[PDB]
Amino acid sequence: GGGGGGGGAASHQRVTPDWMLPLILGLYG
Amino acid sequence: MEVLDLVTGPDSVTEIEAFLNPRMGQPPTPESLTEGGQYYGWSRGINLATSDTEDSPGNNTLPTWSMAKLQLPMLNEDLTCDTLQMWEAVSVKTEVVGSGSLLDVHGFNKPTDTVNTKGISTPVEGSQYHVFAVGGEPLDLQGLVTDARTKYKEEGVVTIKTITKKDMVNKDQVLNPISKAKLDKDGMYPVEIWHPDPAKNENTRYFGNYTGGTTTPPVLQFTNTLTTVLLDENGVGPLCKGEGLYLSCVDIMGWRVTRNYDVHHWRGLPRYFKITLRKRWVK
Amino acid sequence: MEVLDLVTGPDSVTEIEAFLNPRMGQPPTPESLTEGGQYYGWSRGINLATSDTEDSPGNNTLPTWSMAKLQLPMLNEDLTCDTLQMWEAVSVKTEVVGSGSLLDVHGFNKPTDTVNTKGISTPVEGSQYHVFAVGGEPLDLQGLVTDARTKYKEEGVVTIKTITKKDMVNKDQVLNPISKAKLDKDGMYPVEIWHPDPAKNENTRYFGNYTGGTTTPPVLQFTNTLTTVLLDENGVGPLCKGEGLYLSCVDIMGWRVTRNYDVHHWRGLPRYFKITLRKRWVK
Amino acid sequence: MEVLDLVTGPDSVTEIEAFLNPRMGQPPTPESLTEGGQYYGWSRGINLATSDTEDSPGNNTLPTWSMAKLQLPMLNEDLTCDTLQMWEAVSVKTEVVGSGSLLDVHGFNKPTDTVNTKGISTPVEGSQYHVFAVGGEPLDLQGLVTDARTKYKEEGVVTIKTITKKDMVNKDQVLNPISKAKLDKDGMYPVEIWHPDPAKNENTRYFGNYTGGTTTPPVLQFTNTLTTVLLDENGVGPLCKGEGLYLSCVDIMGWRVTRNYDVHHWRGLPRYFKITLRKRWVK
Amino acid sequence: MEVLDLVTGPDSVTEIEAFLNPRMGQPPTPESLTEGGQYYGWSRGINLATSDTEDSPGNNTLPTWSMAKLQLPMLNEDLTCDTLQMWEAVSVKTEVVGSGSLLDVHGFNKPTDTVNTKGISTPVEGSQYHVFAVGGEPLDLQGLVTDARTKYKEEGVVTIKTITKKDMVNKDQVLNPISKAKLDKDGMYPVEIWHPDPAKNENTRYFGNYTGGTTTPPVLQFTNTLTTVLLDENGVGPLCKGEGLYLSCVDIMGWRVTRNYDVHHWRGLPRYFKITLRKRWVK
Amino acid sequence: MEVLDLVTGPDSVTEIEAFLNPRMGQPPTPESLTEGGQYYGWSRGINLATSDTEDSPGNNTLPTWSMAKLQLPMLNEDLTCDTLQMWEAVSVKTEVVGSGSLLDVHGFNKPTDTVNTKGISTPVEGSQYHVFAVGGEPLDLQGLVTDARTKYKEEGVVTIKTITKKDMVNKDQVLNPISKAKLDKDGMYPVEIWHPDPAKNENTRYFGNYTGGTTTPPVLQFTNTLTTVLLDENGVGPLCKGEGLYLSCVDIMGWRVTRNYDVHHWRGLPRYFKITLRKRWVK
Repeated sequence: GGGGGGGGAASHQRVTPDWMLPLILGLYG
Repeated sequence: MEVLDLVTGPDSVTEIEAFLNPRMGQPPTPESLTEGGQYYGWSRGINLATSDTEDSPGNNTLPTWSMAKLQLPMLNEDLTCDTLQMWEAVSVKTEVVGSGSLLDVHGFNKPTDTVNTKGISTPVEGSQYHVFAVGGEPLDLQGLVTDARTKYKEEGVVTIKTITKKDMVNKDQVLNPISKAKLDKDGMYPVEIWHPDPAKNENTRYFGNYTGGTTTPPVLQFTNTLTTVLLDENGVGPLCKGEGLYLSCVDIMGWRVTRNYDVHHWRGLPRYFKITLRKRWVK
Repeated sequence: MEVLDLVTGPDSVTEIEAFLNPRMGQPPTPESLTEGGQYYGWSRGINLATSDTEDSPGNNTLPTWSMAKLQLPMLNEDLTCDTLQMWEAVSVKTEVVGSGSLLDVHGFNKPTDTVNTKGISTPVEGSQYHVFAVGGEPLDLQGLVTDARTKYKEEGVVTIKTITKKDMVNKDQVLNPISKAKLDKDGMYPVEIWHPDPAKNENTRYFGNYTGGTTTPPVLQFTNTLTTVLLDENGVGPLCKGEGLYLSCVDIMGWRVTRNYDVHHWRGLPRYFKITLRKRWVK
Repeated sequence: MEVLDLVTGPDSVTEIEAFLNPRMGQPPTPESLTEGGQYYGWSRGINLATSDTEDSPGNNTLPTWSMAKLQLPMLNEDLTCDTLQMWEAVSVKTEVVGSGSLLDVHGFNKPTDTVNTKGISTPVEGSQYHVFAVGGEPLDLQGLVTDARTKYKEEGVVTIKTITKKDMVNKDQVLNPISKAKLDKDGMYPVEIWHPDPAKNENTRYFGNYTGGTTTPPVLQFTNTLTTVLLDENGVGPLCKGEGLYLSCVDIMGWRVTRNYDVHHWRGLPRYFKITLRKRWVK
Repeated sequence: MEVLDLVTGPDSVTEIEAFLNPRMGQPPTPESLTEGGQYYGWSRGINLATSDTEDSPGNNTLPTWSMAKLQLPMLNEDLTCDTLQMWEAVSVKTEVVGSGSLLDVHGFNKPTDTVNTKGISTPVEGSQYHVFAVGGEPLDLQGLVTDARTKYKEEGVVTIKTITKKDMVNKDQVLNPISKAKLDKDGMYPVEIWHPDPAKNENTRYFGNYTGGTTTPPVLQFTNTLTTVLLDENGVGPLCKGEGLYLSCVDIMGWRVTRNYDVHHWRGLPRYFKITLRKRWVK
Repeated sequence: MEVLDLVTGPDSVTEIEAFLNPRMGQPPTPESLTEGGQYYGWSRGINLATSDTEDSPGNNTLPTWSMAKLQLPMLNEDLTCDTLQMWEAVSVKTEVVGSGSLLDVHGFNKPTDTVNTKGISTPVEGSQYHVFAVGGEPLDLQGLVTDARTKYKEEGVVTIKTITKKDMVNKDQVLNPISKAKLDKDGMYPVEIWHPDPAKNENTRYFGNYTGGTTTPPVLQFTNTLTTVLLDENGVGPLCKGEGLYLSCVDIMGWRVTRNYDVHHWRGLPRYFKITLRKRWVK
């Protein structure tokens, strides 16, 4: 709707789609 | 606390599941659907201050944090061994279950046509608050309230005064570093008082979002296809210190309002957690 | 269940299409546009509780899950063969069709100018709920209701009592692990009771979203250029156990409200599914 | 239809531009600003059903799809040649032009201060619907209506009955596979009836979004720096079968409402298309 | 116009800064805060049509485009040289400054509690429009109005009639190719008439967004950490033809409304531009 | 100011933490919960202009910027050495703490049911403004106001007149380059006057967002898992000129409104900052 936020409001986190998990994982072992 | 390599071999990786039921105010018991149990999953009627200096919320009107401490498989023979193993939480699939139940608009709440007492039973709406944390020790809490003059019950809830042994001060309406606690009890720490402490929680990952308003439409997504990686910038996830894994959350969907005096009841929904853990060598 | 390589060669890949019509309450028949058929695609008028302890929704006022079990090409000669083949759902293009029909604001619903009974026919608005799942077995459901005291009809709908043989308990307003079922019938499991079970559905991918409110504007996107990958973190998609592919969904756009007593009718729209499957060697 | 390599060499790539004007109800002519032409770009006053069984919308109150079939440079000498060339639509830059005109709030619409007939002229608001398609043949349409009982004029619009030669059936309020058509005429197919058919459109890419509500704020972005790739998962874009490129769209901004009986008029805006095409070898 | 390599060496790259003040209706002078100057940054009171055929907005009630043409360092000795250099705009950091001033809710606007004339001074709300362009020549405009019958003043504003020498036609409410202009004057081209022309602007990049409504909450982000790349699909940015860089924008935040007859005044805010340019060899 | 390599070795990297409490109007003292201290974290009652030319907001009704200058470890022996070291801010984890306190809807604010003075205590709603900056010198401010005629107190606040020694001019309602300042005091620069200056701040990174409206629902996310990189396009972060690290912010959540004349009080929340710094060799 008409009441956005995208700076100073502690920002959005994400998730990783399951199938992309290995990649994303392999970078932090 | 030197973190070394990942442990490999049989059973070095494990998954743990748990669902935390909400703590909106009405305890799980009595179970009777006529003695109070019908409010389980909701708070009791929100009662309002009687003056600018008389605000005494009942305990069962205050949503509190849900938390569980899960026990993981034991790990170390030798505790005096130079190198031991620790459980490391790598990721979590979490989900708030039940938003579809909010589609029941056939109950006895305040109706949408109040002139004729018709339309539909107004669905849950309003302020929403969703937070979850996964850590290797209790979630560190920083207290901050709307009003340091609020008279929270001394028993039945952990409030700033429970911790400090003194009355709240005006600084408690902003950041007062003295007002800290740990989420070590389920259903006891009110979410309008206790917030994740960003100055601590070195070993916990937490994520929350708040939407205010009085009639704001609740919004919720649920899928079993998403994972939250718990690893930090160094590839290390929360480490389970005493092999105890801490799960924390609060999921307020808004309020339903009755046909008598617009009494509001908070609605909370359960959260599911599936945590993947791996053994880590630690020096 | 060891999952091996992808099978290659002629017809190792296949596409399956299906549209699941909504199940809002009014069954497909009678078809007569004067005998009820004019409500197909909608629920009948939502009837409200008459008291805090008398809430008996009519079955045709309760949207239920849509589901279809599709038969895929047969695969295995030898069932006692060390290595067999299974159909694996790799991805799905899915789409909710008909949102443009919501642009009909020339009907006889409650008008926007109620003082003169003018303006336009109020379009469908309100609570929206969109969920779809593709799996190799029925979608696992976890029951959770607004009110464990609700008196759902014993016949014509599958409710928690149908499964447990007992009355709902207060725990059914939160997560009660006993209240589980499988979506194995179309138009029978009310969506205000049954939710995808995150503790199960190992072989199903589901995705849902809920938007509440009473007059919330419905929003919907549709394109034939998007694909949802069904593969998990290991590159494996749902596997069709008995070569039966399960499709489940519910797409509620909100309600239309009549000019008599603000009676609300749920509006649902059909969902299209185009699933790409491939053969997988399984040990 | 084997798709081979991209053709290289002089003029193997080309760009095509077009703007499709909206089709909201009032035709382009008469042009007179006193004889109806002042409504071009808008629909005429939306007239409402007089009863639950009497809903006869006027044709000029029904937005319809805009479409254009563009002729591309000719390609094949030899039609009996094993390998021919076809135009392939690779991408499109598209834009809805004119949202700034919605900033005119100095007209004679219903004013924001109705008590004194002051404030500003209420701007366009409400339900919005934006769809565009680019394909190598007409957009395949699936019909689905709010009400199978609606009495659409038999002449001047293409409706489900125009196609089936029979009256609509209750199934037309959900997905009825029989109710299909092709967008082969501009300004004739009502958008409240005809939707992109996801079961077909193999050679067309379409993208739409719907926002409902009665007073929902219209939102629109426009930039000449964005491109929509029309290539599918195999790198192939729509192929122009008879070298005819089909452009389809509808861009409803909402309604303006008059000072007399809240009569609503749909507002539509023109869409610009710049399609990049390349020659493709086909076997 | 063959575009070659980037020029290297001393001063081949340069930055240009500028702020464009808004042009909402009240000109910069008189400066007197009692003679009109107090409305600078705002439009004058929006005056409404007196009938369906009498709509004459005052010029100072119509926001117009802001534009500036900036002079860049001279480049070519030899103009008859096979290979010359041109300035190429590579990227721009742009920002709308002052949204925090909208937090002044202590003025004398219509109050939120109209029954007692209390609460707060209603803040700016409503329709918002943000567009900016950076190009090597004036922004090409396509005219399109809400009403071809609007009687814009003949002097003081550039309208479609200024350009065509004739009265608007009904086609001016949709896309009429004849109604084109160039943004070559600051504060003269009304934004409710002139829109970026997608069929031209080959050498300009523009970006706009529109949010309608009457009380829509204004939203705005500002950060000095974002850059907009102006390079096209070929890595070429706008080229400054006469070494004249053109900046264009309009930033409407909505309206403030007075305590007398709900008179609305548009509010606009200044936009900052920091353009990075590099020399390009052109044949 | 030549920026060279990153310094390596023991203690070349460091972390700095700080929380900035909000500055909404009521100072931290008196602490007494009966003498004003009960408004700490809030502004005092917003007082409105008494006429179009009489607008004198009380200082304690105007939120101001929060800022802190943090001292970092000393670095250079030799100041006349060709190559010195400087602290470089690389990234920041920042978080606004306390949104859950907004869930206290049991106080004495204006109730949601004003007919019977029931329902809930209206939660904080309205205009929100979140800005934070991290730089190596004070945040450069550009003044811009709603009204150049506003009569800000001469003492207790830094306004444009404090800086220019003259009365505001009409240009101060748009971008007047003369009206600049530096955020060098905490709680003194009103956010409705002073905005980050995009024409300066070469050594500071700032990020802000504004949401208007009178009853807009506040929205806020908080997680300890996100980092904001402060490095510019050249990989250089803010450099601490005098080893002084500047933190600036403002976090307005909206207003609470009392039961007497709808008096509004701004609500602000504290912001946490964890800055990672590294030593940089500078020539």
